[PDB]
Amino acid sequence: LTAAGAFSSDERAAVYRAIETRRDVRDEFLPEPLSEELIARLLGAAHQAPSVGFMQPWNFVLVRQDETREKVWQAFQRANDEAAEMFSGERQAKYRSLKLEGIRKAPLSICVTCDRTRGGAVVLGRTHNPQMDLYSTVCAVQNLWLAARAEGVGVGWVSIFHESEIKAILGIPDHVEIVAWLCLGFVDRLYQEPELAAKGWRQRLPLEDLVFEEGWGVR
Amino acid sequence: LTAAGAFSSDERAAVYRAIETRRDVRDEFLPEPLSEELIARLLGAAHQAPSVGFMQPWNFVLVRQDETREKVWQAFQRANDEAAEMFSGERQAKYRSLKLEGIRKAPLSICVTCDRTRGGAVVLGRTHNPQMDLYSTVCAVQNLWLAARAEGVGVGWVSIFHESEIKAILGIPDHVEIVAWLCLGFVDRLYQEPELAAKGWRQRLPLEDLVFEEGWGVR
Ligand SMILES: Cc1cc2c(cc1C)N(C[C@H](O)[C@H](O)[C@H](O)COP(=O)(O)O)c1[nH]c(=O)[nH]c(=O)c1N2
Ligand SMILES: Cc1cc2c(cc1C)N(C[C@H](O)[C@H](O)[C@H](O)COP(=O)(O)O)c1[nH]c(=O)[nH]c(=O)c1N2
Repeated sequence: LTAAGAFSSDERAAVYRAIETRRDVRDEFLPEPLSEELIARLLGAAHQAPSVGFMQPWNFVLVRQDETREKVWQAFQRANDEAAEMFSGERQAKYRSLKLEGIRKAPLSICVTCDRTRGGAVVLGRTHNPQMDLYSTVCAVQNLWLAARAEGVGVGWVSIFHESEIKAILGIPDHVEIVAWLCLGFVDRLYQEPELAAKGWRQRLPLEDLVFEEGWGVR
Repeated sequence: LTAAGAFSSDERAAVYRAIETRRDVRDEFLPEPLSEELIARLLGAAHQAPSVGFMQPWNFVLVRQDETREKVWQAFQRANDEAAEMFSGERQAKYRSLKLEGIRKAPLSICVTCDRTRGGAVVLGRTHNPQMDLYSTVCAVQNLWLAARAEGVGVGWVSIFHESEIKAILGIPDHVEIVAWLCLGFVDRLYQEPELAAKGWRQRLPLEDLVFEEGWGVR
């Protein structure tokens, strides 16, 4: 141990800045590839996330080739067609008009998975609450996302697709689970608020009535 | 949109410092209570996390009272011993020596929840996994975890308990689910590396072993 620790005003501002400015990026990806050194720093961030029992259940399968990004994209559509069919009248139109991935456009894609049996037979956290290993994995992702914003790299989480297909296309064991598919690529333009809000799909909720005092539903 | 690019060297360094020094703090929480202005910032960070279909499924229940922390600490006890009994040998006595919560010590606790039904009948980005909603909530948590470090606020995740027992305490309805119970409080010091690694319970896996290329198992 050592060092108390409030950051300086400048450091504090930067952290907040990464937090207040990252976005899910679908259509503004740049073709320029990321250096091996950059990717390492982004995965290095991810790897420094907390994880239940410190089992560090994650794996990152990097995807860089056209054949693969084509099969996955095909896997997206199909899934997205089904999704669309869940909305009627007006909404559907809107849904079917949104951009929900840039699988093809983005140079690098990362498939972050969770090994449901990493470590031993028992473990902390993951005792009566199995989800924790997965939750640990999502933290990994959030970290990547922020470090990415910092690096001027765009990131997009795509979740519209049958896991089995993606697992098959990547040859992932069934004892292993996909937490997230991430599209990555530099970006020079960013929405100043959630795109999904801008395109009028859903607004930002007022935090003030999402916060309770000492007991559920108590303001 | 709006023009955008990488952070400056200085800023970039700040972001990585939060990602690099935050710890699950258990036993070194300080007594002073977080000012209201501070809390709003942390909650603001979490609220600026992404969320499938921009559904924003979270709710935060602030727990500042002793009777509440007492009860929860107890729920923790029950579950933790039960957990303990899943080990044997030095490993059990080992476990039984790890401080795995600061419920009674941290001046503030936050129960981060996930409304499983918010976002209408059928939300965007979901169906090809109904847990993306929970996942989203985690991102909120991780953002809170990171901002807090910059705020010089230690945070620890406590998952060791039977959810229903915690839901009863705070009266959390059925459609909502607990994703995390976070103990917050100012710290005066941090472990330079993960504490479980310091206590020889488990080490940092070598990141190179986890990174694959194009397909599972391929290095
Ligand atoms: C777990 C999870 C999964 C997804 C998302 C998010 C999260 C948290 N998001 C991005 C989502 O739509 C986005 O967070 C909101 O629209 C607001 O984004 P930003 O505030 O700009 O990050 C998303 N976006 C998209 O275009 N296709 C997808 O399949 C998903 N899936
Ligand atoms: C989803 C999830 C859930 C838990 C944790 C983490 C995560 C990601 N951790 C914290 C964990 O023990 C910690 O990550 C490791 O000790 C090392 O990571 P740090 O870098 O120190 O945070 C944790 N710690 C603890 O004392 N009791 C608990 O119930 C849990 N549960």
